[PDB]
Amino acid sequence: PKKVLTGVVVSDKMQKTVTVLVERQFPHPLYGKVIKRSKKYLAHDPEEKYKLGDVVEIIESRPISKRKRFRVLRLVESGRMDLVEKYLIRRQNYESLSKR
Amino acid sequence: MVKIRLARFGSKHNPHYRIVVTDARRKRDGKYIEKIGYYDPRKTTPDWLKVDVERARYWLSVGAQPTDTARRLLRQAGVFRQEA
Amino acid sequence: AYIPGEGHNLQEHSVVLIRGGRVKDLPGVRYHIVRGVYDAAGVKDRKKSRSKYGTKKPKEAA
Amino acid sequence: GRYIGPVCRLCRREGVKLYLKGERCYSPKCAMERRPYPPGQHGQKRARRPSDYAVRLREKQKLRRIYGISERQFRNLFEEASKKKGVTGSVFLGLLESRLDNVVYRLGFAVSRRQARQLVRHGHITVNGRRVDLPSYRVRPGDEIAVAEKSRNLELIRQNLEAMKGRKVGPWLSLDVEGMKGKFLRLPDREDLALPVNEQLVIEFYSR
Amino acid sequence: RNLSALKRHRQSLKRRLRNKAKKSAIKTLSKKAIQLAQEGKAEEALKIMR
RNA sequence: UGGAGAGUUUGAUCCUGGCUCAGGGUGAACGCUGGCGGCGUGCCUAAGACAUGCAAGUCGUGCGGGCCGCGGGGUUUUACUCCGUGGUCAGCGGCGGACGGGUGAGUAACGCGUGGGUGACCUACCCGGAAGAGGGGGACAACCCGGGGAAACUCGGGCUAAUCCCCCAUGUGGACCCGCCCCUUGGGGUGUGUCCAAAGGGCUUUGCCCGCUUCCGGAUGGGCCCGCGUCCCAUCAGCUAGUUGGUGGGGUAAUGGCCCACCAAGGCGACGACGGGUAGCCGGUCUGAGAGGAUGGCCGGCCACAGGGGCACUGAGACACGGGCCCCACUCCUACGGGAGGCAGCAGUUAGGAAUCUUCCGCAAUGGGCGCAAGCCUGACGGAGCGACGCCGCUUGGAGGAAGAAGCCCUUCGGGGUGUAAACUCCUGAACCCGGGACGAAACCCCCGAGGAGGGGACUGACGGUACCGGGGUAAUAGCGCCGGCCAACUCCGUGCCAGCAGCCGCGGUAAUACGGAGGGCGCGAGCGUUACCCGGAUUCACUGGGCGUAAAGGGCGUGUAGGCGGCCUGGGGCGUCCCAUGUGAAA
Repeated sequence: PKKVLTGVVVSDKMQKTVTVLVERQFPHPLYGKVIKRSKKYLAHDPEEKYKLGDVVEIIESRPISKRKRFRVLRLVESGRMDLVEKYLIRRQNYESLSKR
Repeated sequence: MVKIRLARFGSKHNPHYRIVVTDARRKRDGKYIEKIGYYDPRKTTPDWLKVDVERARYWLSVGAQPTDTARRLLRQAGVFRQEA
Repeated sequence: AYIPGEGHNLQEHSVVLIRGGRVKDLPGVRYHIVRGVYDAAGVKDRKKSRSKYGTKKPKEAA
Repeated sequence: GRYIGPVCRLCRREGVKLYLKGERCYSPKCAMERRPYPPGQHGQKRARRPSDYAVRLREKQKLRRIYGISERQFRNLFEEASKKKGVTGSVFLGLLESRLDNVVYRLGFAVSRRQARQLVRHGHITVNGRRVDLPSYRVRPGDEIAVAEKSRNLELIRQNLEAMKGRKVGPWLSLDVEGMKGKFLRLPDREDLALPVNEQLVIEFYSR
Repeated sequence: RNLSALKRHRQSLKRRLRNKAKKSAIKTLSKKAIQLAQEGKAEEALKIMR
């Protein structure tokens, strides 16, 4: 049983490798309300036959690179970049608060 | 290698053992993978004959070994026995 | 560090064992003394708290 | 231990007399009738009022008194009774009398508590065949508190026997004065073999 | 003072004497392999392989 | 089926509100006390230092023997040559030293708890399996001779064999470059060119026993990825230069930039990266009413460290506690050139602290290393001992016995009281000795069948003449705390804001139930108090369970970013959800 998860492909900016950003569910132990958080698994694309936006399925494997675990199976869908949009927007807003 | 022994658990002076199988490394008091009975040589009550013969003959067919009074117990219950 | 009550014994040292209890003054008070150890030992005239006011057993004896 | 000494001097302490020192504590005085009220210079002033917690406490202490025991084993076995999944207090009452000292007392073979305990301690009693010494011994429905063979050949034991022949047993513990013995059965209660107390008061102060 | 630590270090020596002797010999023979294979000749490089 | 609170602010009142005590628990410590018994437990402080005893030994069914010594075989005998040889020593070799064992320095980390991955793998001691086991010889130990050395021991030539060590053969087979079929990230089968074996010893004897050689699978140990959860300070806010990524190598039992070259810039981060602190994690453990706060010793596991760092070599496997290299630091030994020693493995010494144990017994039981077996090792283990350190069992006694002795405390002197208490009586038999006495111990082995079953002869007890059975058996330790309110127990001289009490309000500013004592009394009893520490309480960090109009507290208002909550119907996915089925949730 090798565990997989439905993740949103990001960063084509690498050679033969894409980095998938995923968001998983869980309520709360002793409070309630469900939650959805950042976890970006490493998407192994042999000839960059995948890129930005295009959501796919990701697959846990053996260590292929420096921390790079996981891999990639079947593609899900294109016409995207919306989730990606939200993501990097959040990124800039990260780099919008300072102690200087 | 996996062996079989007798695991006393009683008080300071309560010779009441649980007949136990597990491997050599582990202590006489730790985690028993298996087990399969109990023994009381002191005889406070004739409950002291407890062996699980099925898994016994099996677990000896795979590659376990007895010990001293375990050789004894095994010859008792009918695990060494064969009635030709 | 204070003690139980009236009637001291020490000159210095004593190994007085810091205990621990504020009372209605000495902004802190705290950390009273064994009374027994290497000094103190209750006093010489108490008929009760010998469980820390020293004196083993008064024992009328005669 | 078990107080011992000015015993039923503490019978006026309760303000109430009891089958405690046996003879000199039933007939015309438990050190009573002579004078019944809490001992010491202060006894018959004009008393005040004990708070709920206090009176309920009192009741508990009275319980440990009639049975004559440190509240050690007592309290422990009380929570042990709370462990048994039945109505805690009452179940506790049955399993409370069940201790063989005052059991053998109200079974006959003893005049006083001190007696019963002293005797069983000396190996004078054997339940269901085995001669022991333990008085703090609870017994299951169907035992046989037989007496020792030399203890039948003793005297004050016979005195206790004949100074009884005319008393209905606690409807379960049959008296065999045929060879000195007692047959043990069932489980009574605060309605079957009662006593002048309120149990759930004690229970209510007990655990707060 | 003593203990059979003597034994084990002695014999560890021995088996390492042989070990490293043959080990280094074989390293050097592997150099032989790369030169002869790189050249484009077999037969004797094939002997190397034997 | 599982739960109670009060005190304290004001003249008085209710609410808000914090601090305090009622409770359980703990490695405890001390002060008062102290007796037998059981089962447990019993340095947390300097991971300071550690003297002396055990921890790791074993095999002669692998081999060459040196020696004490024996029958002294041979020697008609000499001196002694050597066949048996009992006892010893080490040497080669094989097996464990990688288990048993300790303890928190390191560490917030896939380390742990945990449900899975390996088509990315290794595992001797047991099993089922297939082919078998020949040929040559080489080297050094030991030993033979000789040198130095206080010692550590160190040196040069000669001998000798062997489950020591290689070279050719044997190939069912393994494994490899190239090929293919199914399987789909190097999993299976199979061809063409290649390599390797093995080693044999001992008897009861031509048959047998231990071991081997190849090869796979099975049992285990474990390795390495992952899904989740996993401690305080954001006054720790940005951060990274093997750093993100590749090809191609090297590396390891195995994938990965873990090491290397080139080339290309990302990489993670407010949901908490970078870092300081802090701690080893878990089953659990005390409380709690429940959810939770806390923490993690004995007992069970995992992680890691052997003074301190780097280290390889070795073996199946370790960077190895009782191994060595280097280094630094550190004690001790010496004939002064030079040498060695290391217990955060079990007892003990010192300092540290208020504080925490014998430098004893047995291998008998179990149990761990080797051996054909007996057996030798055996601080794993089984116990005595000690301290009330805790709980459970408990004795110090039972019986009658006054209108109430006396001693004493009080008083309006009437007595109340102490106190049936005692005294006196009848009573049993603690402790103590005498007779006996365990279990724990039937194996293993031997004889029998075959060495397989079964039966039968049998070593085998430290604990300790102890739990206990019988006899004789004698009345024989009681102490601590409170007595103003929370609290149940008050009468009497003394004390005069002085001497003291003190968890919180307060008590003595000479009529003190709160301070001393006396009496009686209340709680308890080998226990009683006092202090340190977590929590229920405390709904007082408010999830069941909070507040912000004046009691802590609404942003200076606008504003919109991430984020969260989404009006009415139809269907679609069915991630979250729900029930049902199953693996686990170990043991204790």
